[PDB]
Parts: sequence; C-alpha cells; structure tokens
Amino acid sequence: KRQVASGRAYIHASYNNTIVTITDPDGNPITWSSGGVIGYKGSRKGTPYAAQLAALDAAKKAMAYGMQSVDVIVRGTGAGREQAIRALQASGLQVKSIVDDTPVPHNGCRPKKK
Amino acid sequence: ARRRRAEVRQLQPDLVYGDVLVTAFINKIMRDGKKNLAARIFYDACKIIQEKTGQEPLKVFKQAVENVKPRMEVRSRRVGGANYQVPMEVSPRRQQSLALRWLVQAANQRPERRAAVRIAHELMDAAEGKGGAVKKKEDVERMAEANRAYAHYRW
Amino acid sequence: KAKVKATLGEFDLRDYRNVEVLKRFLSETGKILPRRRTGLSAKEQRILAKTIKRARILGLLPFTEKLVRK
RNA sequence: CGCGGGGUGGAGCAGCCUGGUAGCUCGUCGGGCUCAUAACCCGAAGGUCGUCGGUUCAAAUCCGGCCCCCGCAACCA
RNA sequence: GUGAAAUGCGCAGAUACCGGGAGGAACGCCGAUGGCGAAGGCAGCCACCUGGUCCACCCGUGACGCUGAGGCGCGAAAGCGUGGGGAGCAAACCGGAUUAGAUACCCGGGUAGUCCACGCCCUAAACGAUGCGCGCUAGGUCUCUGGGUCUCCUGGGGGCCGAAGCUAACGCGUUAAGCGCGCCGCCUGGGGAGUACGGCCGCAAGGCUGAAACUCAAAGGAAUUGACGGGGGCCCGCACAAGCGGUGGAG
Ligand SMILES: [Mg+2]
Ligand SMILES: [Mg+2]
Ligand SMILES: [Mg+2]
Ligand SMILES: [Mg+2]
Ligand SMILES: [Mg+2]
Ligand SMILES: [Mg+2]
Ligand SMILES: [Mg+2]
Ligand SMILES: [Mg+2]
Ligand SMILES: [Mg+2]
Ligand SMILES: [Mg+2]
Ligand SMILES: [Mg+2]
Ligand SMILES: [Mg+2]
Ligand SMILES: [Mg+2]
Ligand SMILES: [Mg+2]
Ligand SMILES: [Mg+2]
Ligand SMILES: [Mg+2]
Ligand SMILES: [Mg+2]
Ligand SMILES: [Mg+2]
Ligand SMILES: [Mg+2]
Ligand SMILES: [Mg+2]
Ligand SMILES: [Mg+2]
Ligand SMILES: [Mg+2]
Ligand SMILES: [Mg+2]
Ligand SMILES: [Mg+2]
Ligand SMILES: [Mg+2]
Ligand SMILES: [Mg+2]
Ligand SMILES: [Mg+2]
Ligand SMILES: [Mg+2]
Ligand SMILES: [Mg+2]
Ligand SMILES: [Mg+2]
Ligand SMILES: [Mg+2]
Ligand SMILES: [Mg+2]
Ligand SMILES: [Mg+2]
Ligand SMILES: [Mg+2]
Ligand SMILES: [Mg+2]
Ligand SMILES: [Mg+2]
Ligand SMILES: [Mg+2]
Ligand SMILES: [Mg+2]
Ligand SMILES: [Mg+2]
Ligand SMILES: [Mg+2]
Ligand SMILES: [Mg+2]
Ligand SMILES: [Mg+2]
Ligand SMILES: [Mg+2]
Ligand SMILES: [Mg+2]
Ligand SMILES: [Mg+2]
Ligand SMILES: [Mg+2]
Ligand SMILES: [Mg+2]
Ligand SMILES: [Mg+2]
Ligand SMILES: [Mg+2]
Ligand SMILES: [Mg+2]
Ligand SMILES: [Mg+2]
Ligand SMILES: [Mg+2]
Ligand SMILES: [Mg+2]
Ligand SMILES: [Mg+2]
Ligand SMILES: [Mg+2]
Ligand SMILES: [Mg+2]
Ligand SMILES: [Mg+2]
Ligand SMILES: [Mg+2]
Ligand SMILES: [Mg+2]
Ligand SMILES: [Mg+2]
Ligand SMILES: [Mg+2]
Ligand SMILES: [Mg+2]
Ligand SMILES: [Mg+2]
Ligand SMILES: [Mg+2]
Ligand SMILES: [Mg+2]
Ligand SMILES: [Mg+2]
Ligand SMILES: [Mg+2]
Ligand SMILES: [Mg+2]
Ligand SMILES: [Mg+2]
Ligand SMILES: [Mg+2]
Ligand SMILES: [Mg+2]
Ligand SMILES: [Mg+2]
Ligand SMILES: [Mg+2]
Ligand SMILES: [Mg+2]
Ligand SMILES: [Mg+2]
Ligand SMILES: [Mg+2]
Ligand SMILES: [Mg+2]
Ligand SMILES: [Mg+2]
Ligand SMILES: [Mg+2]
Ligand SMILES: [Mg+2]
Ligand SMILES: [Mg+2]
Ligand SMILES: [Mg+2]
Ligand SMILES: [Mg+2]
Ligand SMILES: [Mg+2]
Ligand SMILES: [Mg+2]
Ligand SMILES: [Mg+2]
Ligand SMILES: [Mg+2]
Ligand SMILES: [Mg+2]
Ligand SMILES: [Mg+2]
Ligand SMILES: [Mg+2]
Ligand SMILES: [Mg+2]
Ligand SMILES: [Mg+2]
Ligand SMILES: [Mg+2]
Ligand SMILES: [Mg+2]
Ligand SMILES: [Mg+2]
Ligand SMILES: [Mg+2]
Ligand SMILES: [Mg+2]
Ligand SMILES: [Mg+2]
Ligand SMILES: [Mg+2]
Ligand SMILES: [Mg+2]
Ligand SMILES: [Mg+2]
Ligand SMILES: [Mg+2]
Ligand SMILES: [Mg+2]
Ligand SMILES: [Mg+2]
Ligand SMILES: [Mg+2]
Ligand SMILES: [Mg+2]
Ligand SMILES: [Mg+2]
Ligand SMILES: [Mg+2]
Ligand SMILES: [Mg+2]
Ligand SMILES: [Mg+2]
Ligand SMILES: [Mg+2]
Ligand SMILES: [Mg+2]
Ligand SMILES: [Mg+2]
Ligand SMILES: [Mg+2]
Ligand SMILES: [Mg+2]
Ligand SMILES: [Mg+2]
Ligand SMILES: [Mg+2]
Ligand SMILES: [Mg+2]
Ligand SMILES: [Mg+2]
Repeated sequence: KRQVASGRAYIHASYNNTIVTITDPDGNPITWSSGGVIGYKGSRKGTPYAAQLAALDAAKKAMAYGMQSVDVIVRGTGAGREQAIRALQASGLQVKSIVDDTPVPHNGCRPKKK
Repeated sequence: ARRRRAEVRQLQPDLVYGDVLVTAFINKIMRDGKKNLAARIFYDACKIIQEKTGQEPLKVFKQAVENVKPRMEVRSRRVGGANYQVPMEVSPRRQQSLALRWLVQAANQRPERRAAVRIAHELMDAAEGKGGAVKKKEDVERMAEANRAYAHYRW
Repeated sequence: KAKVKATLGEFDLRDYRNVEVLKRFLSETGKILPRRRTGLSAKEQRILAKTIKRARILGLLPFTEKLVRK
C-alpha cells in the first residue's frame, strides 16, 4: 500500500494492449502501467516494445515505494508476455518466481462470435 | 538482384591521398562523366581546408564523413498486408554511400557561389558535427527511434 | 521417457483415495495425463479418469495446478 | 446593483498553484510511408500568456485600478 | 477495440490486482483414428428407475420366421401457447467504420431466443445423398469389447489397403455398390413446380397428398485437355527495391 520491499507483479497481455500491476504480497496494488500509460495508442499498445517499457516503468515506480523483490504473475498471450517478464528481471527487480495463472474455463460461457 | 548478389564495384585509389573513399566521393561531385572537373573542385576545397584551419584535409574528411554515418534507418517492410516502417541496421556499405551522398547533396544546398567553397564548409561543419548533412543523419536516426515499437519485425 | 504404468508397483485403480498413487498420473498441472504417456490401455485409462474425478470432488486431488516458473 | 472566475499561437487549452517551466491537441508547411484515404512518424514557422501602473534579482503566477466576455444572485416606480 | 480506427467506457475514480457475495449456463485435461442408440442424437460427478446389445455353458420351446400399404410412436435447429428463468451469446434493432452506396462482412451496444415445466410444430445436405432380412465369394494391417493356458485361438463392433467381380467413370469391394432370393418405398427430359386446385392437418408459421397450360433442344453425371484464380510450391526479368538521369510544367 505504501512501503514494503517484497511484493508481486501482475502481467496482463491483451492483443491490443499490455498492463502490469505491482502489488504487496497480499494483493493490494502499489502502482501500475501499460502501453497507453507509456504513450502508445491502439495497435502499438500491443507491440512488444511497449510491453517492455510498461514493465520497466511499472518497475521504476515500485522501486520508489521500496520494492526490491517480486513474484511475477502472468495472464494473457499477447505479443509481450515474456517481454514484460524479460524487461522485469532486467530491471534490477528481484524476480523471485514467474508464474502462469491465465484463466481458462472448463467449458462454461459461450465466447463472442469468435 | 534476384539471382546472384552483385559485386560491390571496386575502385582505383586516389591519385593523391591514395584513398578509395576520396575516389568515391569525387564521383558524387562528378557531373555528366566530367570526372576531371570533379577532382578539381574537391582538391581546391582540400587546400581551403588548411587555409582555414591548421589541420590537414585528411582527417577532416574522415572525421566529417564519420559523423554523417547513420547508425540505423527506417526500412518499410510491407508484410502483414500493411507497410510498417521498421527501424534496423545500416549495412556498412550504405553508411558510406549515404554519408557521401548526403554530404554532397547538403553541400550543393549551401548558398555560396563557388562549388569547392561549399565542399569545404560542409566538410568542416560535418567534422565539427554541425553541418546540414549531419542534420539528415540526426533525422534518419530519430525517425528510426520514433518507431522502435514495430522493431520486433526486424528481419 | 518413462511410462506412468511401470513407474509404479501393483495397485488398484478404482481406489479414489490412494492419492499418492493417483497424484503421480495427474500431470504437472492437475490435467488428467494423456494415455499416450501414462502407458495405460483403453479400459484402464477410463476407470482411472473416473476415479480421479471422484477424488477431485472429495477434494483429495486438484482441478488445476498453476504452471510454475516459465 | 452587488458577488464569483476568465482573457495565453490560426482555433480550443494546461501552466497561475507557491514566483525560475509558455505545453498539448488539432490546424498550417516540408519530409517519411501510401492504390487512394486517413492513421502513424520526423521537423518547422507562430503567442507584450487582455491593458496601464506596482512589489521582485526574476511572473502570464502575488498586488491596485481598468477594458471586455462568461456566470451568480437581486431589483424594476 | 481494429487493417487502421471510430462509436463506447473512465477523475462522478474506469482498466489492472485482492477479498466477500449473487446468478445462470456449459462441462477443461481424460478425449480418440474411441464408445452407445433405430434415427434425431448422447460427454463433469453421484444414486435410483429403465431400453438395447454382445460373450460363455449346449440347458429349454420347436419354424413360433422375413418384409411390412394404411395405423401408431419417435423425430436436430428454428418457430408457437401458458407459466417460470435469464450469466454468456445474440436474429431484429440503434450507433461506429468501410464503400460509389453498405439495409452487409469488422467494431461498440442490444431484444426475442438459447435454459426449465407442460403442450404444439414435424421440417433438413433427418446424408453412407447407399431400405430391411438371409445365404454365398482372397487376404494385409489398425482398433474397441467379450471367451479360452494365450509369440495364439475364437465371437461381436469400429477404420484403412485391397482378390475376384461390379461400375459411365469416379469408385465399391465379407461394414459391397460382388453373386443371389423375399418384401416394402421410389424414379420415367429441363423449366413451369413442390407451384395451382381439391382434400387432410396446424393456434399460427406452415406441413402432407400433388397436377396442367405453356415453353425448351436441352437439363444432367463422371472423366480429359487447356485457360483462369483477390490458390499454393520452386524459379526468373530494370518487375519492385537500391541508384542516376528524365518526360508530364515552359518555348
Ligand atoms: Mg496505432
Ligand atoms: Mg492490434
Ligand atoms: Mg459481438
Ligand atoms: Mg535466390
Ligand atoms: Mg494495402
Ligand atoms: Mg557500397
Ligand atoms: Mg493433454
Ligand atoms: Mg443595489
Ligand atoms: Mg442596475
Ligand atoms: Mg452597475
Ligand atoms: Mg461566490
Ligand atoms: Mg525566463
Ligand atoms: Mg509531443
Ligand atoms: Mg492556416
Ligand atoms: Mg481526412
Ligand atoms: Mg497523431
Ligand atoms: Mg514580450
Ligand atoms: Mg512579456
Ligand atoms: Mg506593457
Ligand atoms: Mg444559465
Ligand atoms: Mg455568486
Ligand atoms: Mg437590488
Ligand atoms: Mg433589471
Ligand atoms: Mg483516425
Ligand atoms: Mg463498451
Ligand atoms: Mg479529480
Ligand atoms: Mg472472488
Ligand atoms: Mg471478486
Ligand atoms: Mg459480502
Ligand atoms: Mg441473477
Ligand atoms: Mg455460482
Ligand atoms: Mg438454477
Ligand atoms: Mg446441459
Ligand atoms: Mg477431444
Ligand atoms: Mg493425439
Ligand atoms: Mg464419434
Ligand atoms: Mg441420445
Ligand atoms: Mg439426453
Ligand atoms: Mg424410479
Ligand atoms: Mg443398462
Ligand atoms: Mg439388458
Ligand atoms: Mg446339442
Ligand atoms: Mg440344443
Ligand atoms: Mg449346460
Ligand atoms: Mg420334442
Ligand atoms: Mg426337442
Ligand atoms: Mg423368413
Ligand atoms: Mg404378417
Ligand atoms: Mg405408398
Ligand atoms: Mg407404416
Ligand atoms: Mg403424442
Ligand atoms: Mg439437442
Ligand atoms: Mg427448440
Ligand atoms: Mg425456438
Ligand atoms: Mg395470444
Ligand atoms: Mg416464455
Ligand atoms: Mg432458477
Ligand atoms: Mg422473463
Ligand atoms: Mg438471457
Ligand atoms: Mg453482446
Ligand atoms: Mg433502439
Ligand atoms: Mg453517436
Ligand atoms: Mg448497422
Ligand atoms: Mg466499392
Ligand atoms: Mg444511399
Ligand atoms: Mg439495420
Ligand atoms: Mg435479451
Ligand atoms: Mg415472432
Ligand atoms: Mg440444459
Ligand atoms: Mg429446472
Ligand atoms: Mg422449473
Ligand atoms: Mg393442439
Ligand atoms: Mg421438433
Ligand atoms: Mg418430407
Ligand atoms: Mg453426414
Ligand atoms: Mg445398406
Ligand atoms: Mg442391409
Ligand atoms: Mg487369414
Ligand atoms: Mg501397422
Ligand atoms: Mg480379446
Ligand atoms: Mg485351453
Ligand atoms: Mg454401430
Ligand atoms: Mg465411431
Ligand atoms: Mg477389419
Ligand atoms: Mg479390380
Ligand atoms: Mg477401374
Ligand atoms: Mg476400397
Ligand atoms: Mg471372406
Ligand atoms: Mg464371412
Ligand atoms: Mg476384411
Ligand atoms: Mg447391380
Ligand atoms: Mg414437359
Ligand atoms: Mg418436371
Ligand atoms: Mg416438366
Ligand atoms: Mg412433396
Ligand atoms: Mg410444400
Ligand atoms: Mg416444403
Ligand atoms: Mg380439383
Ligand atoms: Mg392445398
Ligand atoms: Mg394429410
Ligand atoms: Mg393430427
Ligand atoms: Mg401431426
Ligand atoms: Mg380440425
Ligand atoms: Mg394453442
Ligand atoms: Mg402466435
Ligand atoms: Mg392453408
Ligand atoms: Mg398427370
Ligand atoms: Mg411434371
Ligand atoms: Mg445449341
Ligand atoms: Mg465436373
Ligand atoms: Mg479414367
Ligand atoms: Mg480461363
Ligand atoms: Mg501456404
Ligand atoms: Mg525465389
Ligand atoms: Mg526504382
Ligand atoms: Mg519535365
Ligand atoms: Mg521533352
Ligand atoms: Mg513533351
Ligand atoms: Mg499526362
């Protein structure tokens, strides 16, 4: 919420954008970022380079709150998933452990027209 | 170039400095096969280089041409149906040919009357890292980064 | 690599309680492991699947393990 | 009639906070890409930041009067 | 969110993350070249009720068999009636985009419906486009499921390859489209037409039975060759790209 060294980062990989939410080890967010926050609009928010800058920026912001250690959690498939991850550990942030939690139904709700 | 790959044409060194770079640079100045005139205008400037600064025109040329070497450019790869302007490497071949071309192109852009007086100034400001030829370089490099997103298409 | 059938000793596969036995079949992520790698035959593969499902319902077995470190 | 907050580039607007930043958007010009058209990208020209005075080393920023607009409330023999 | 966008949503605090709660629908992995059913169809798990089917033992009846007009029952989806349910999706509908237009393909919204009960509707590319039963005519391999001391033997299904043979060809070939017999249904040029009339059924939508006038000299199946494609593979040309110089402007 305000001051903790350990924590966790959340990758969210859409196909038209990528966001990242760093939170305390409880769940409550500290800060976040995304392709749009970075500067891009539309398709480019999907770009892997944007995703790179998102994780980077989200990291820098967390760095200030005293963040140093984070377990990464990813959901999505967008071209930027691993790039957010790669950009995370390379951000001097401690990547304790990357995890995949991308939801998927055991057959329930009918999808869109696609 | 669908077949082979084309041999990068070879070139007889300078009849003075013994530099192939200068030989090539002359050709860019050359108008309508009049190679003689071109060399003339060049060397006239070459001496003018020293007339202004105690430095010899040798490294003035290298220093200049090296500051107009664009590190990376934007090539438009028309894949995915759309034409994306991807930023990527500049072949060592291009960096030279482009530099020299921009050099002379920007030189001709200068206002001053005599042609050799332009090659001199443009060459000086270039090594000084200030010339208008450098301006095209600073551009192509920025134009490359203003699109670093799509760089994930780098082939 | 290593068939899951031989990897274990003699065992009943209608037993929906010897989690230690069953747990070995249940993938890295709780997914009922493919027959083409459990070494099981048609009839046995079926009875297994049914008992696993039973266990999961009793809470003994998982429905989904998260993919760790990737 | 009293009270309230506005004037900044060709147009809309942040900055006013609390003094050292005039920015953004589209628009105009050149360039890049384009079947075309936008989208995207590069660069560029353009603002006494209403007026006149005042404190200040330095304000469009704080002050006084005023011009004009917008709004609030009231009155109308 | 898309090709890119826009409509839309968001400082009245959205997206992303965590916790608690509500509700409907559908059942991941197992899952398949799989299984069951007469067909339509049937997938989480449990229990109950119930149909069909296959194997063994050689036990029982003694031709009691086959087909089957009409009848009767079943019959995906959509649709209809009464009442209930409503998360997601989504005809109609509204908006955005694209375009010459775009009553569409894409996007943002969204109702009936999709779900349940009872009752109608009765159609389909209800397709193996192949009626049911029986007997007879090489094998190779793959798999599902029964029985037997079991590198195998023997029944019952599910695919492929293929004897003979059949076929206009494509192809079928013990799961026949081969060789035969019984029985039912159906066809007789294309269009007009599954239309009209009559009848029968239905709440309605509509369904069943089902012509003629007129008109055409073809409609049609399979296969051959080539041409073509906003099909693919390999390969090439100043075809693009890279680069230099030009016409289009002026006389
Ligand atoms: Mg974009
Ligand atoms: Mg996109
Ligand atoms: Mg939709
Ligand atoms: Mg080649
Ligand atoms: Mg195109
Ligand atoms: Mg070269
Ligand atoms: Mg699996
Ligand atoms: Mg008054
Ligand atoms: Mg008054
Ligand atoms: Mg007054
Ligand atoms: Mg007030
Ligand atoms: Mg200043
Ligand atoms: Mg800017
Ligand atoms: Mg203008
Ligand atoms: Mg336009
Ligand atoms: Mg823009
Ligand atoms: Mg001034
Ligand atoms: Mg001033
Ligand atoms: Mg003044
Ligand atoms: Mg008003
Ligand atoms: Mg007031
Ligand atoms: Mg008054
Ligand atoms: Mg009045
Ligand atoms: Mg646009
Ligand atoms: Mg919306
Ligand atoms: Mg606010
Ligand atoms: Mg929850
Ligand atoms: Mg929740
Ligand atoms: Mg609660
Ligand atoms: Mg509800
Ligand atoms: Mg629930
Ligand atoms: Mg319910
Ligand atoms: Mg269901
Ligand atoms: Mg499956
Ligand atoms: Mg498989
Ligand atoms: Mg099947
Ligand atoms: Mg069924
Ligand atoms: Mg059922
Ligand atoms: Mg019962
Ligand atoms: Mg039964
Ligand atoms: Mg039975
Ligand atoms: Mg006997
Ligand atoms: Mg007997
Ligand atoms: Mg007996
Ligand atoms: Mg007898
Ligand atoms: Mg007897
Ligand atoms: Mg008979
Ligand atoms: Mg009879
Ligand atoms: Mg009849
Ligand atoms: Mg009958
Ligand atoms: Mg009935
Ligand atoms: Mg159904
Ligand atoms: Mg229905
Ligand atoms: Mg319906
Ligand atoms: Mg009514
Ligand atoms: Mg109803
Ligand atoms: Mg209910
Ligand atoms: Mg209702
Ligand atoms: Mg609903
Ligand atoms: Mg919807
Ligand atoms: Mg409406
Ligand atoms: Mg509108
Ligand atoms: Mg519309
Ligand atoms: Mg058109
Ligand atoms: Mg119109
Ligand atoms: Mg409409
Ligand atoms: Mg609705
Ligand atoms: Mg209706
Ligand atoms: Mg249901
Ligand atoms: Mg119910
Ligand atoms: Mg009910
Ligand atoms: Mg009735
Ligand atoms: Mg029905
Ligand atoms: Mg019929
Ligand atoms: Mg079929
Ligand atoms: Mg048959
Ligand atoms: Mg038959
Ligand atoms: Mg044999
Ligand atoms: Mg084999
Ligand atoms: Mg067997
Ligand atoms: Mg024996
Ligand atoms: Mg069958
Ligand atoms: Mg089958
Ligand atoms: Mg067989
Ligand atoms: Mg033959
Ligand atoms: Mg033949
Ligand atoms: Mg065959
Ligand atoms: Mg045989
Ligand atoms: Mg036989
Ligand atoms: Mg056979
Ligand atoms: Mg025959
Ligand atoms: Mg006729
Ligand atoms: Mg006819
Ligand atoms: Mg006829
Ligand atoms: Mg009929
Ligand atoms: Mg009819
Ligand atoms: Mg009909
Ligand atoms: Mg009649
Ligand atoms: Mg009738
Ligand atoms: Mg009738
Ligand atoms: Mg009736
Ligand atoms: Mg009826
Ligand atoms: Mg009646
Ligand atoms: Mg009724
Ligand atoms: Mg009605
Ligand atoms: Mg009628
Ligand atoms: Mg007749
Ligand atoms: Mg007829
Ligand atoms: Mg003819
Ligand atoms: Mg044909
Ligand atoms: Mg033939
Ligand atoms: Mg053709
Ligand atoms: Mg392909
Ligand atoms: Mg090729
Ligand atoms: Mg060219
Ligand atoms: Mg011309
Ligand atoms: Mg000419
Ligand atoms: Mg001409
Ligand atoms: Mg012309």
